[PDB]
Amino acid sequence: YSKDGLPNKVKTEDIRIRAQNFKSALANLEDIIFEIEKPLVVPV
Amino acid sequence: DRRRLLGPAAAKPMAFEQELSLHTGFIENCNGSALVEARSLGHQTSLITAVYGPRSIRGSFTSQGTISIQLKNGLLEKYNTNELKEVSSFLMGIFNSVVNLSRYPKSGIDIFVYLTYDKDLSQISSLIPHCITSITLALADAGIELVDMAGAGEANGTVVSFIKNGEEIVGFWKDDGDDEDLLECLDRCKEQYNRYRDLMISCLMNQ
Amino acid sequence: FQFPEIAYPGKLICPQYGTENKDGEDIIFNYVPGPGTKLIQYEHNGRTLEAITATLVGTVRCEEEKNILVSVLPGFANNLPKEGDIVLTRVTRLSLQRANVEILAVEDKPATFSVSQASSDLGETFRGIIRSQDVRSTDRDRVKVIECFKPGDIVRAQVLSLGDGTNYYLTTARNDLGVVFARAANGAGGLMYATDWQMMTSPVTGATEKRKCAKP
Amino acid sequence: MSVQAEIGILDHVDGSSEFVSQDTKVICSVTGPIEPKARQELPTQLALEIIVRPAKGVATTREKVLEDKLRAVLTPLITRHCYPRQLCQITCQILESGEDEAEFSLRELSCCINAAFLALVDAGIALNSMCASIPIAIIKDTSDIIVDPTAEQLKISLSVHTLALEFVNGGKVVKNVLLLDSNGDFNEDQLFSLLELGEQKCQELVTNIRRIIQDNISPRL
Amino acid sequence: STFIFPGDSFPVDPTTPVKLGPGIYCDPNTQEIRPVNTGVLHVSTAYIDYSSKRYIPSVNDFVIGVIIGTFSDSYKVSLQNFSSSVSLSYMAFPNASKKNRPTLQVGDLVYARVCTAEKELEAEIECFDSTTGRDAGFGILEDGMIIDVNLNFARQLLFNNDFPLLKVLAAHTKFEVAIGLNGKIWVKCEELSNTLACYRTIMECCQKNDTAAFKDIAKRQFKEIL
Amino acid sequence: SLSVAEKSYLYDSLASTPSIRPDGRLPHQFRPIEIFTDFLPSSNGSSRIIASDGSECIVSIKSKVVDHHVENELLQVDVDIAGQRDDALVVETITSLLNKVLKSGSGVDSSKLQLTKKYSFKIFVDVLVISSHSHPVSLISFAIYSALNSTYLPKLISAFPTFHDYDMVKLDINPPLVFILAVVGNNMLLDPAANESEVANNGLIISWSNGKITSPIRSVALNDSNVKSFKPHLLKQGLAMVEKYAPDVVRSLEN
Amino acid sequence: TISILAAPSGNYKQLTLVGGGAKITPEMIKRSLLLSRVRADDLSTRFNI
Amino acid sequence: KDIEISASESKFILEALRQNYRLDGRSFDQFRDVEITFGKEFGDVSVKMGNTKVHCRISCQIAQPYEDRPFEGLFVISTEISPMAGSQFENGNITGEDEVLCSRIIEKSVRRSGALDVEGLCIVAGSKCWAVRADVHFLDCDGGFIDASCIAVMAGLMHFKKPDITVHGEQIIVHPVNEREPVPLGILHIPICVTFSFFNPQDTETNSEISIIDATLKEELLRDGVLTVTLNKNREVVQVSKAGGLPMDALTLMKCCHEAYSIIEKITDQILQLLKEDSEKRNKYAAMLTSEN
RNA sequence: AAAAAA
Ligand SMILES: [Mg+2]
Repeated sequence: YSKDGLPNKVKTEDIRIRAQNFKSALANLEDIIFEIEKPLVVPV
Repeated sequence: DRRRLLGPAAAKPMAFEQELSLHTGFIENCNGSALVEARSLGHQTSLITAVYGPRSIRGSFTSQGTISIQLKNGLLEKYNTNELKEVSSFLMGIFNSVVNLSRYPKSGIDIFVYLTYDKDLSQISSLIPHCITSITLALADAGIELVDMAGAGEANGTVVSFIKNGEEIVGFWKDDGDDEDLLECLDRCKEQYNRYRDLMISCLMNQ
Repeated sequence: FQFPEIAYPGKLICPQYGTENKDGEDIIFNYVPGPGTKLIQYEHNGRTLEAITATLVGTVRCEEEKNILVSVLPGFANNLPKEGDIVLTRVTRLSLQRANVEILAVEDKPATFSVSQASSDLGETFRGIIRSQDVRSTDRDRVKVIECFKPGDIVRAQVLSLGDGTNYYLTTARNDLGVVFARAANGAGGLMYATDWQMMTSPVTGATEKRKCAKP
Repeated sequence: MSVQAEIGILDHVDGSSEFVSQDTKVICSVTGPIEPKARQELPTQLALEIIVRPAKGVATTREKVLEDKLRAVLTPLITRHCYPRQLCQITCQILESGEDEAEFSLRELSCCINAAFLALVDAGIALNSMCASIPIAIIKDTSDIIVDPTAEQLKISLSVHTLALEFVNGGKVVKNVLLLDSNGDFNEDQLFSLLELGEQKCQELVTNIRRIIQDNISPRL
Repeated sequence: STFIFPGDSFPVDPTTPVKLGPGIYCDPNTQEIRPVNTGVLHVSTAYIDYSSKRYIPSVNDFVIGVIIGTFSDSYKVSLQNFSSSVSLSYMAFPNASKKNRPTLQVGDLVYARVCTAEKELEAEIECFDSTTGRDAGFGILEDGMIIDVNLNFARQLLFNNDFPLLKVLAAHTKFEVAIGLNGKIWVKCEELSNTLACYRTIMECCQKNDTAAFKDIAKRQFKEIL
Repeated sequence: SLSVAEKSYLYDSLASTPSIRPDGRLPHQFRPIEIFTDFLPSSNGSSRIIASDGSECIVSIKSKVVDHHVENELLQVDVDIAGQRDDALVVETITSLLNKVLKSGSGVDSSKLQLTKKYSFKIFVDVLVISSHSHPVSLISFAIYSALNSTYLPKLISAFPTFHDYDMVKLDINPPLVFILAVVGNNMLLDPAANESEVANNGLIISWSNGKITSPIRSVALNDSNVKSFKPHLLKQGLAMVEKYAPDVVRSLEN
Repeated sequence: TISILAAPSGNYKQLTLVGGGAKITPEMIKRSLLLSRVRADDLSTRFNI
Repeated sequence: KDIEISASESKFILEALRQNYRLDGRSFDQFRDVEITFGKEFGDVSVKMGNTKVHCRISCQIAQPYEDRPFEGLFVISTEISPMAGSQFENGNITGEDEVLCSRIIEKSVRRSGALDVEGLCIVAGSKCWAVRADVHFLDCDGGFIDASCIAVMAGLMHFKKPDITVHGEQIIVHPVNEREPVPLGILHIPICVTFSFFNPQDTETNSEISIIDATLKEELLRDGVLTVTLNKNREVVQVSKAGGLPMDALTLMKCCHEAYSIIEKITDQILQLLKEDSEKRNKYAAMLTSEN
């Protein structure tokens, strides 16, 4: 339903690319990188 | 009744060319489903069959599968519950020969057949070949291994189910009618079987 | 293959035995039933006959392994936990000497998985038990089960023996096996990720709980 | 809206309470944490067994709705992750209808909520916050909003309502609405006017409830 | 007194480190400290005292349990009705043995302490403290009589030595007593009339709940049997 | 509950061309039974049948008065099997089957129960199965048959309600019989034993009225395992088998 | 969850709101009642019944 | 779920009964003091015996009588036990041994004893009549289910008053409570049940039996025999139910009837008194409200 | 569905 309140049939292709976008994004997850302070370690 | 809403108990109820339509796999609640609609003369029948399984039974030591069939009244309350159990027992005597039970050890297959709409312008004898058609479709759609396609026909109240291309019989239902119709009913139902068989096979391939 | 490609349930595919003539010698093709097929008996000309008959609607596949295997592939059921397979499970309850779970999905072979659909509020789902000795190869004798698994945590394991017809026996001894997905405080907190093999941390609330983690 | 309540009227139960509002009187009881049945076991959270019986006859589908609505309120209240794989039996028995039980069940619902929460307190269960429920109705003619009406006021009422809010910080700040039931003909303007008077009266019973606990719990300690 | 309600703001500042305890809950996500019960907040240590008739397994707690089952691995002991069972190992007894097992039938009263108690795991008790001379009254309780009371009356009786119960009962009669933190009190005397006199007192004292009414009840109870 | 070693033995024995039964019976032989009748004074008719395996069925016949214009079914058969529910699958199946066997427009004359043009006798048939080691459909059938042969009702006085205070009417009718058959291999069998049905490939339920085969006729699965399809010639053979050996059993149960 | 029974006339019948996982802001009620009005007005006249 | 009882308790209570002592400090022939409180509405009644707390509510509706008895009325009792009385009782269990027993005992005390007139509950013969229902709510379980439910039902029926009905042709009309006063149900006699508990201790072995009246929850689990006798002020036995248990002489049976008659007579005069005090309580309140008009 | 002697 749009702003006017009129029913709009969602295309059968619309949901297809939604699955293509989801399956592609879920297959390769971005590696979560977080750093922790280590005052006990020293360089060479 | 504390289970459902039956309303006032002091009240009383109201007092007053073969064509087929096959559809399968329209229910996502189960493993296999089927819709069968037949219209002939002044009598049409629409029923739905759902198949849930095969699902594992805990502690079961059965080396083969276990089939359970139950018929239900969807809308019109006509057939007696006692008679529904009888047909169910007849139907299970059929598919226990049809279904390859050796494939599902320690498992069980539940079959629900909903009798939705039946117009009539014995009695339940005519619906039997449609119940067999529905179940055989729902089982084949579900993935259950069937040794052969089960089908039947109704001739003068005499129902007989065939497999292996009508060469053998997996079920026989004779009620009322008359005598000496043995050879005739076997030939008339065999034509209905072959007709129902090809439409069933075509139904599974097309969709 | 001189045999029908498409097969509905009840359709004749090929007889019991077969043979052909090549290189001046008779080659014997041995037809054996498979998933989707069933060897049954037919009668014709007053004489018995045995032939491979498909029981499921689909395409016929004739393959050979180092004999001709005849099977029918549909357009789940065949997939069942067998010794050596990898299975994703969920912890249902924790005891002191063991840890019982329930089987959700099973890893396929060359990742892809086979999800077993069942009702978790009934008990129809396959149940499995992970022994305390099968937790890790390191120190098999003394293992604290509380510091390894947790109710609700997802555990990737491998089935050793089926045992009886009730519970499956799994193990998380190797590196690629252990708790995969888990949350803080039995699922009340935020998501946690696997860092060390024996330590699971959460890069959100800074919470750290002791689990048995697998290798990324 | 003068009410009355008691705490710990039952012996063999872990916690109990007796709520009184107008004519509707609903006594509640709570046992837990105890050993759960195999079918009720929840590996992480805490299981809730809720039972609501009427004043006359046997529990029907009507009471099944009362149990379902009561469950929605007590669920977020109790910290389920404190008692993994355990059981809590909550039974609410209605002693008197206090209304027309055939046409209206929203008066008894609020009382079942109030009595249950008090029993949860007495039984010593982990609660995230506090709660209070009041029955509301709107007369067709006067078109006024009445908080905690009577039996005769419901018969001529156009629409009936039920409000249950969650309270934090000394029973002042409202975290979230737990339950909001409404039945009958009403518009949107009457709805926001219902919460305006409801939230005020709810907090009035919250602070009223709080002092009831103090008078009963403190002498035990 | 300072009365506390669930969901209310916590008076104690989050700046200074404060050790947790029973009565308060640490939110696994928002990391805020909130009260979950109703009672009086005691700050020395932070915990909340609330009225409860149901006991929960906790480390270092003295409990009186009843053997409801005998297995090969351990004992099944119920510290309270309808509650989950507790695991009492065979090695949890003084002078333990391998092949030889301690003699305990179904229904025998045992006075033990809870060693390991996890929320998501079956609790465990041991019939020998860890440790206080191995004899704090631990072991089988022969004969006598037990009484069910609330948890508030049980803990104050065992811990607080200013509680005028063991003080007032010792003057009326000479007896040995064992008190569990699960609301169970086991008292054994010589004559049965004395045990009955002790049962009726605690039954009335727990009901009325008055510190200065102990001597009054005990006087009229012991003179009633005669 | 037989072992596979027993089932494989009994099958190879029954499926053989000179079919050997475990008890030596020929394919048309019936096991010796025992029928007691008229042992219930409170009921209009009664019967009791003991079988070889220890199966037992008690059938009671009672009646009342009602308008036959408002009641289409003047014959109600109720089946109660010991240790079984009233809504059980097998119970309600037999309950529905026997009602088709004994019906006003099937195998029972409706004019026999006709007293006047307004009122008629409605017969209530009750069935109590004490012990059942097999399908009692044939056992119950022989019990209801002997129960209707020996029946006594209040004798009418007027014509076309009042009854005779002493003298009584003896209902003389031809009650239907139900013979269960077993299909093992290519051979047909009459009166299947307990252990025979567990290995039988299929089965037949055939009725009988007035020296002729009649409805209902069903094809029941005696088990759930070795159930297989059968050739049409077996149905023609089975029906003919019942046809020729029925005057023998009827003649026996007549005495 | 939020359950609404809206009528084409503009009024309402059944209103069920239960928050168990998050706070329920009044702006979401107005958003729910707005979406329920159009949903009910669409189902009122669709198949011309 | 089952109640776990220690071996020490079982030995203590049994030995105490041999010394004529019990936990609640009572006698063997003594019955627990019963207090009866009526609610606002008529028919609502609360009965309490020591720690045992029950509740009863009498209702009524217009229904049709059975075809077997068209000249009679309808009566039914609900004794369903909720877990409120304890976790020992399951939810929705009518197949309970002691539960169906309590239901039948109080049913035989009301119906088959001719206590309540079902013929006077018949509006139209073979058409419509009154249907009196009594729902027993078991609040707290300290024992004495049969006894407490027996008083609650009886006291409720005598305190209950059905709306006056006038027959107009085939139409049945109902008069409001403000226009006309409700007519009380007719009770010929008041039956009251007394529950006995038998014990057979060891040691001090030829002849030894212990019988107490109205046992508590702890005493009810240790008893070897159960006996329930129902008596009234009319010097007659309403009903008596002894199923198995410890075998007893016929003399000891009538010995328990004599001890019970002194108990039922005392509380029946208490019920009639509390009915009298409550009847005049509503009378003085009705006159005060009118005087301020 | 552990148990007894040494
Ligand atoms: Mg039966």
